[PDB]
Amino acid sequence: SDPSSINGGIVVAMTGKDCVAIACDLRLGSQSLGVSNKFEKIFHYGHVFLGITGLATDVTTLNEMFRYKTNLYKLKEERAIEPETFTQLVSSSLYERRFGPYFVGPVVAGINSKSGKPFIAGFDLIGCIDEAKDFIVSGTASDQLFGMCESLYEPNLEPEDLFETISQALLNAADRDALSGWGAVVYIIKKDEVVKRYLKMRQD
Amino acid sequence: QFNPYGDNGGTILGIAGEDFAVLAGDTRNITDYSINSRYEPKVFDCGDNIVMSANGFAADGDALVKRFKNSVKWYHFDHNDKKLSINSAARNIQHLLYGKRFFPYYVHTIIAGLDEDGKGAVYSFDPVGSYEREQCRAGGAAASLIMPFLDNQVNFKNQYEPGTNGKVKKPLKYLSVEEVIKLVRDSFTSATERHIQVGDGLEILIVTKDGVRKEFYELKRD
Amino acid sequence: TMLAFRFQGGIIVAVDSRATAGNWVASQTVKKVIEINPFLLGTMAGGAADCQFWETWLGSQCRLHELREKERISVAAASKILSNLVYQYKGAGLSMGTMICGYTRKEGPTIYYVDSDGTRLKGDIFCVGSGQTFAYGVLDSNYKWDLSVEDALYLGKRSILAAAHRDAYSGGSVNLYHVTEDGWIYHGNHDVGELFWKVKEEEGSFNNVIG
Amino acid sequence: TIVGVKFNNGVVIAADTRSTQGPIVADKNCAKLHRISPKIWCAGAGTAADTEAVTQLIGSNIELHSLYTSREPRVVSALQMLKQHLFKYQGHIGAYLIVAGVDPTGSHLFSIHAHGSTDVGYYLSLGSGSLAAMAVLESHWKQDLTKEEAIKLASDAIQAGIWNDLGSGSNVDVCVMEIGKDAEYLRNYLTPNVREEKQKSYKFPRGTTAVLKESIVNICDIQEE
Amino acid sequence: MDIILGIRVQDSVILASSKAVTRGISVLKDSDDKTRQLSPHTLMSFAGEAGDTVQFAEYIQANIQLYSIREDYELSPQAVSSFVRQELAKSIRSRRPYQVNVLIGGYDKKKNKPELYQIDYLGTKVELPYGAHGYSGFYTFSLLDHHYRPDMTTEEGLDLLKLCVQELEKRMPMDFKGVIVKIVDKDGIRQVDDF
Amino acid sequence: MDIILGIRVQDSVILASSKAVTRGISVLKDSDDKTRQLSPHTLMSFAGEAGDTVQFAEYIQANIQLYSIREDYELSPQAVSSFVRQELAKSIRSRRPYQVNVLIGGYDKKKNKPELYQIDYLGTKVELPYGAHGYSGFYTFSLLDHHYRPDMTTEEGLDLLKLCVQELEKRMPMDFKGVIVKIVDKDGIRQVDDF
Amino acid sequence: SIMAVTFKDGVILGADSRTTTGAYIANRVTDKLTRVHDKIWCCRSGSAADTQAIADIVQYHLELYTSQYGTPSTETAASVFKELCYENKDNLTAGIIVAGYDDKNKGEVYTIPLGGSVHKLPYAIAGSGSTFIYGYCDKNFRENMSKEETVDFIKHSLSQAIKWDGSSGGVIRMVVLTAAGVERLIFYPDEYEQL
Amino acid sequence: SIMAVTFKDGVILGADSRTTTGAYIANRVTDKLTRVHDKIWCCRSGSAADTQAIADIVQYHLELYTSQYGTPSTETAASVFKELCYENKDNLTAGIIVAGYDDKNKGEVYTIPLGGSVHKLPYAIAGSGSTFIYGYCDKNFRENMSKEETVDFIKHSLSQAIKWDGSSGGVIRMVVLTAAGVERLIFYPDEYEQL
Amino acid sequence: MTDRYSFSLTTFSPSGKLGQIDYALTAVKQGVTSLGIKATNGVVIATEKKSSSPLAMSETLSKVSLLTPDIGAVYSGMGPDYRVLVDKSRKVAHTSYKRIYGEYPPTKLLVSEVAKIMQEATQSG
Amino acid sequence: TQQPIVTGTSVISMKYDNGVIIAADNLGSYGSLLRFNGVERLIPVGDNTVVGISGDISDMQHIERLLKDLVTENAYDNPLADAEEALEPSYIFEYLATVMYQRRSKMNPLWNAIIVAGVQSNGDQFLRYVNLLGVTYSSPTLATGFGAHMANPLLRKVVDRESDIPKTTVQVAEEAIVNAMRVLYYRDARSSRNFSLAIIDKNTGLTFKKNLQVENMKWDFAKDIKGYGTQKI
Ligand SMILES: [Cl-]
Ligand SMILES: [Cl-]
Ligand SMILES: [Mg+2]
Ligand SMILES: [Mg+2]
Ligand SMILES: [Mg+2]
Ligand SMILES: [Mg+2]
Repeated sequence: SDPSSINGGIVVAMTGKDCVAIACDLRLGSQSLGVSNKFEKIFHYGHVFLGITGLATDVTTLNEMFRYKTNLYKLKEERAIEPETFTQLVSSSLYERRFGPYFVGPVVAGINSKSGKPFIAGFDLIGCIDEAKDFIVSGTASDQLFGMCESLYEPNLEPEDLFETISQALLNAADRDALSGWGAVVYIIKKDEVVKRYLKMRQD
Repeated sequence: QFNPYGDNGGTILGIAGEDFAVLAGDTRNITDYSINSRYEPKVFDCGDNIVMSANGFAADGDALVKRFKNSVKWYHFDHNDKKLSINSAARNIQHLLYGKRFFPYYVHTIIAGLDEDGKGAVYSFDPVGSYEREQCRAGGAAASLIMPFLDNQVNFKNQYEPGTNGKVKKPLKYLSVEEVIKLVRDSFTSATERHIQVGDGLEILIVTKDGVRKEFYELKRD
Repeated sequence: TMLAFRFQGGIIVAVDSRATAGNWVASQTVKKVIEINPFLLGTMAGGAADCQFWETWLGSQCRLHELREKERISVAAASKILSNLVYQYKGAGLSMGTMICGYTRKEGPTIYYVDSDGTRLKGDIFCVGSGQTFAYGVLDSNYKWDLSVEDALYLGKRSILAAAHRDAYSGGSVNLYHVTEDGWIYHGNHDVGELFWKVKEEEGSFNNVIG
Repeated sequence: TIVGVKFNNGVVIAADTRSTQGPIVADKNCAKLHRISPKIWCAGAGTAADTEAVTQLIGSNIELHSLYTSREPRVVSALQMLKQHLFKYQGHIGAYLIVAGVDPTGSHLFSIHAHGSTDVGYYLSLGSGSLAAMAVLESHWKQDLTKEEAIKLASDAIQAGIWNDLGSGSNVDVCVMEIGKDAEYLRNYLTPNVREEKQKSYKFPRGTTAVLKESIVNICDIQEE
Repeated sequence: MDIILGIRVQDSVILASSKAVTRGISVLKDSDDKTRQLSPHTLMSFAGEAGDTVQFAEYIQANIQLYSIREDYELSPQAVSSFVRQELAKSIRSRRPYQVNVLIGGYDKKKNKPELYQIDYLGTKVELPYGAHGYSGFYTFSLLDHHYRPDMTTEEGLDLLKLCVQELEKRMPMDFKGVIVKIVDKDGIRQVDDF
Repeated sequence: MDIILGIRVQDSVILASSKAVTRGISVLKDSDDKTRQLSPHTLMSFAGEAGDTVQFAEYIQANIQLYSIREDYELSPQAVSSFVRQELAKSIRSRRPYQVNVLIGGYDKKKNKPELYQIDYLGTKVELPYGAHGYSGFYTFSLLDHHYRPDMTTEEGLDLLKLCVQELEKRMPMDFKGVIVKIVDKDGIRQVDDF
Repeated sequence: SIMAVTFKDGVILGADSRTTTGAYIANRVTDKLTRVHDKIWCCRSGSAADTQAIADIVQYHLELYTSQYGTPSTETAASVFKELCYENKDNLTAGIIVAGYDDKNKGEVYTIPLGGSVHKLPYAIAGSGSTFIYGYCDKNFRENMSKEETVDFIKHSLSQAIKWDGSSGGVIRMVVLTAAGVERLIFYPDEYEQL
Repeated sequence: SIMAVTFKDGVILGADSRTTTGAYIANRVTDKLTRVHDKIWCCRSGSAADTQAIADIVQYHLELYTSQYGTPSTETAASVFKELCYENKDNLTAGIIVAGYDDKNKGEVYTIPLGGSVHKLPYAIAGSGSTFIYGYCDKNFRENMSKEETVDFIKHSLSQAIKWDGSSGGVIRMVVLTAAGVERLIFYPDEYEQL
Repeated sequence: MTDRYSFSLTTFSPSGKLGQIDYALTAVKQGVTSLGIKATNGVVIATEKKSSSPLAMSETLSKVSLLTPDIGAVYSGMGPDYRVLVDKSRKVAHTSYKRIYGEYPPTKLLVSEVAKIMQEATQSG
Repeated sequence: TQQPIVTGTSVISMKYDNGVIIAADNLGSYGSLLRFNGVERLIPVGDNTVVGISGDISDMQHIERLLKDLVTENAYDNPLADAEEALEPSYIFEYLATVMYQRRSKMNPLWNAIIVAGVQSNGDQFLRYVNLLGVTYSSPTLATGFGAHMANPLLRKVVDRESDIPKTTVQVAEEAIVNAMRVLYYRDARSSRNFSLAIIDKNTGLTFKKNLQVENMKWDFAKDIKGYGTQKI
């Protein structure tokens, strides 16, 4: 009934030293029934990464929508969109559906190509921007993620250390949620290289 | 319509060591968005080296604790001052809770102490009496924030040994009382940051063969 | 998810370990098998408290029976004490799904499904819980009367695993019991997080998942 | 908790920095002080997306209006544009605002509710911590306050909310708008809720997490040659 | 309607769909084909609310056939599935949404690969090795999770499908009057007349 | 439970009762005997809410068996049916009524006549040549109205019963997993093991 | 608690200053006496948003009226209020008293309750607290009172309304409309409570 | 509209005579001034059945009190009313004013609103029509009035209450309680309407 | 009433010329001189304030206009046409950009939007 | 289950160095009607306890009688009724707290919020709260209803924690209480200007002040407020 918890899933993002990390589980279900263990929730448009939790049809729809908009942005502007600008675009796009919203919990992550400054941001289903320094959480196990991140996180972590922190934050939070898990992916992002790692986790 | 239940917030945490046990809980008491008290003790010494906390609706929690303390008193009278073992106390509490199965004590109960072999013990209850011995258990408002952290940092879940890459798990080495208290404090500091009903103060009751000791720590008051 | 089936070597009982409150995983270490006596087992599904309380109570009634009658209680009589009890509380809101499994001389290996609606059914195979359908698939396609205690134990273990994977409200670990002419025998706690990858590699199953 | 306090030669507004989804804190350092125009600022309570969106829209139209009229914008213009917009949406746009600013007419202080009703005052408060704040304002406010006294009163009213209201917390943001001066935005004017050092470091040993696959992600465009 | 299954093997996609059409307390028909050929190498099965199912299927069919004629070219299964998803995603926020769940089984002639897509009425698309809609998956996914291997032969796929239908016939309360099975491969679409 | 049928022929009463026990989405059993022998020449089939059905049947059984021992005499089917009706008529105005419908098939040894009584949970009794509870009658009464003659043999009764079960298997949505058939005549009660 | 009273030299409007959200006094120094024209004012009761929106629209209409046709009558102003209140009665909660001074017609008072109807009266009372002073006001009102008498009448009347009605309180604001001009009066608790 | 007022020589009870079923006046000459003891009377408002049943029970209690302990106080009578109204608050709708005359205590008035609480006062007003005369009664009441002044105060007060409240009307009944005895007064519409 | 001119008033002549555009350029030619120069660290735009009367206050007439905080405009030709273009240019900078991306448009894209408005007046009815 | 009819608003209280202060206005509201203007909602028990009650007044009057009866009953066969075996605040509270929770458990509550303020035999300050749900808590400052939202913040500025109690004098505490009562009169739509205040000191005993009024109110600034935005006249 509650659209935000039919399919289930989670996303978490963190900042480190000259790097950002964004991660998500791979589960897609119909309430109790697990349907797919390859439903990725992180997408990217150039060097800007977007994670989306919530109702899966809207996750897919928005991805297609932001691909549409960022492709036109690039043709006209003759440059790739930046995280700060994309964040405003996501907010604008969501609020235009104020009284008929997409049931999602987006999370933007990336590094500004000009300033080199790491950037993360979260939103509610209708566009409110949460621009945190430390971390952003989203999904059915957001409470769990808040508790993991708030205790595990420390500022200025190196890429390979940040990987361990965000991976353990996601994994242990998902294991306390019935509608999350079934695999996980972690993106480690630096100014001009991105590494994608699939995590080994319990499949129940 | 009259609603006989309420939510007084708070959060509690029990951790069983090798030869000790702790039962912690914040001292904040609330209704809705108001603070009732910044220091309202929630974890109690019930005698016989048993500590108890009934988190949730404080009126039902105070009633239950009061009735269990009473049960300990009468257990001494009826059975020649015999010590009530933690396992026996747990079963007794199941019957207290299930006695009100159709008008429940709206509380998440936890007790802590030592078993009959001297090892640390924590028992966890749902509102209607189902119980289970556990090594680790958080209860109340911010339980969802704390338990995952404890799965990771107490039972070393999802943690493996470097170099093996997922093949060999991190070994389950025992934790000292000083190590547990660090995890308890960090749990409540983190919970206080992200949960509005958690804060003000942290009171920890530590149980050993020597008896029951108390420790208090300040928490953020916002 | 919990199952129990009769076969050549007695009864196999297998259960999961998960307990939830909504989407919140409350526990992964729950004991859903109740050792009523050396010959009787009780499985627990539905309300945790209802099942726990009334099945340990059942053990008190079974003990009182064999004190008064100087004879082990039958599986039929034991199951009916529980079913008659929950029937008195019908409408009040008890939530229980249970299999009463045991062996006696007069009956042999026997399984009764007992329900908070008052339903009491004797049978060879039962699967109960939110993930019962997943377990039924594996069981029905691989069940035979002529199974070895070793193979039967694995089938029960594998049928829970199947449900632990697909059913969101099932998982944690698998508890195995084997009931014979000489009583029940515990066959360990099996973590699903390790069992899944083990079964995937040896069986060659769960190819849809990547590992 | 958001407040507004008039003084001798201008007006000051203030706010806490807590955002909540139920009993959870979504953001610990939220910015509730919005800029409508250079010398017209408003604080917002209620639905976060609404206070932001409605402020930006009116701020945009105010800027265009200022360019059209070759005049500096007035607080009554922002007030009128906000209330008519909110009224039209019958309270469904959950924006509860305290609008303040200086303009050629003088210094002004108004409140706005979601249904479109406006109020005038020398001191105002809104939000879940408005009762804690108003208690402080009613106890300590007086006529002919100085700038230094008004900032103090304003931040004390926010603190009352921070401590006593669970819906409010963290830091105090302030903005001072004085006549014949630039408006000074004091982000995190007070920081009375810094987290204490943790007992332990939870930095993991590298290789602690189990990995299945690794791969480089192509973020660059299609290459030449 | 009730049960629709799909399984993608080595060189083909197999769709199984129940034959029953129950309208209340009566089984009206026991030979109903719950599928439409969208293109020579693309088949779509469907199940949901009465009327909406066929209306939607034939609407999609017409659109794809129109595309085929205009471009003198067959769309890839992936392209067809994306078109279908968008229609359902559009539909869910309409005045009266299409209450239809579909499986799209196609053979991509360019990549020489079978492809199975599961899409629900909300517009939730997933590519799978095997899929189902409604209560079918609850019984069948455990069997498939067990006996399926990606290099299976069409005959092995049919045997595994028989195992699924047998389990459904044993444990499901509703009599769905057997299934019509159809295979989609490089040579096109054909029906298994004995199952 | 689901389908229970009864037919009174020349020299016997035949009761047919479904074997399925479905709990929600799954069929937990396919060999359930929905009947109790009240006395050597009296059989009662039953269907209704779970738990209540068996609890009621066994309660009635016990009462009749108690009567038999006390008087060293078997009550007539008419007397047993009246006792059962009164219990249900008492039950309907209770705090929690028995939600059970029954058929009572008996052979009166005094009158040398078979007798079939249909009683619903309200305590509504009717003596009939053939009867049913639930949705069964909707399909079967038309066949029985047509092919029923009062001088039929037991074998002809079974053939007519097969025609009823075949129609139910064709048109009913639920798979009731066949029926257990039992015959009640002068020699007592016996089960037809092949049907 | 609001009222408007005609007298010899013109008309006086009176009101309390309390705005409440339930039992919380959101504003204790509210101005419920609002100006739609130089010498046509109104008293507002009910929804603060609705009554403000209405008054703003009326002020706009009368400003535009004045630019074309010169100073409007008080009757005209009441008609504009009525038109808004009547035509939007389903969506509004506004109880307004219109009062104005012409030189030709002198002091006039029109009351517009919830329905949107118009009633011309010598004096009018409205708001939640008006209920408590129907008896007092009826007994103490006289036509052609002096300015000082009318001020005392309103002061005493609203004092009682404030005393008994929790929704009313704060200061008593008054606005005097005569040929002489527009005079604003204010009376504080210490003054009117001891009456 | 009911009220009781203490004065120099004792106390006077006053009431209207209207009983309504919705907007229909079921009785236009009702007697709401009822006697529970020689010089202890009450004013009844709310349910006519509830207030009669209560008054009858009280009269019984005070008759039995008198037989054992002599004449009861007005405070005692109010306590008996309170005990019934408080303990049966869920099932009652009664607003009663108790008034009586002792020689020791002189005239006393107790009001018992819906909750069952007791309030001793110099004078009391109650009933639907009391709302309209809170302002008037507060302004015009004085302690130690004469009999004639108190009659005029009640007459004028209830006149206004009747004027504005549709639930009130008919005649104004009054009962005077003094050392001299018990005097009944009545005032008709033609008399009190012109006030 | 109704605008019944739903057809183009600018059309191709046999020679391929768009007359109204050519004539518009002729009007621009008659207009007062304005210029623009780009430096390494800035840009300058300039024009003559051709006052129509010495009694007129030429400060009230702004030939050079701010479009965004970082973009300015100047013209040659018909002043009233320029004035309305500036109004539309200022608004389109908000509606088609700032309200979407939360920042002011880059020069080339704002120019593109202005250009679009002028093209439409060359083809619309 | 019922609904409250005639009601009493905020009861506010705080501890200070030598005792406790409690206060409550003298109003009995009947919905929005300020019906009864002479209601005492502070009820002393002996010379060492004052019980402040808000909510339903008929239930308050019932509780008042229970307390009166409690004193009577304690005197029975008690030669030390005015000495060592006199009623303590802690005894009176626990009694009420038992009754409140019993009544809520029978789904027939006493619709009140109660604060028991007093001084114990050993001179310790007693201040504890109980309500219709049987919920209990203690704090250096306690308030009911609106007082919880507006009074507590002001009183907590004086005594923010336990260590501030010995530093707080009776003059400072009374001043804070009286100021809080004024604020509630400004902002609570169900408050009255008239109120009662009680001090229970371990040295000077029980001082019960009646017929107090809210004074030194600020209203003058109201004259400058015109319209709701644009209006100038
Ligand atoms: Cl207003
Ligand atoms: Cl009557
Ligand atoms: Mg699972
Ligand atoms: Mg706070
Ligand atoms: Mg019948
Ligand atoms: Mg009348």
